[PDB]
Amino acid sequence: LSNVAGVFYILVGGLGLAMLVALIEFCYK
Amino acid sequence: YTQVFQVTVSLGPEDWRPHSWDYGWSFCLAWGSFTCCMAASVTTLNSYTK
Repeated sequence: LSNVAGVFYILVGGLGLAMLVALIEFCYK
Repeated sequence: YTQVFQVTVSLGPEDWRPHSWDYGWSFCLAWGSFTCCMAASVTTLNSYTK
């Protein structure tokens, strides 16, 4: 499993990017 | 922590290396807490659409 679980960090890094882009859309709201 | 428990059993821990590695039992139930977060989330954004 160890070779895969390192890719979770950029996977959750997209999930933080999912939040970071969505919050500034409220500034465009 | 599964990355922990994989690597620590890969050491064969200091004097306790099991022929188990039967995970949980609450960790399979802690998995069920995740989908119970997800089923709670889809219905309250469904109230957001109305």
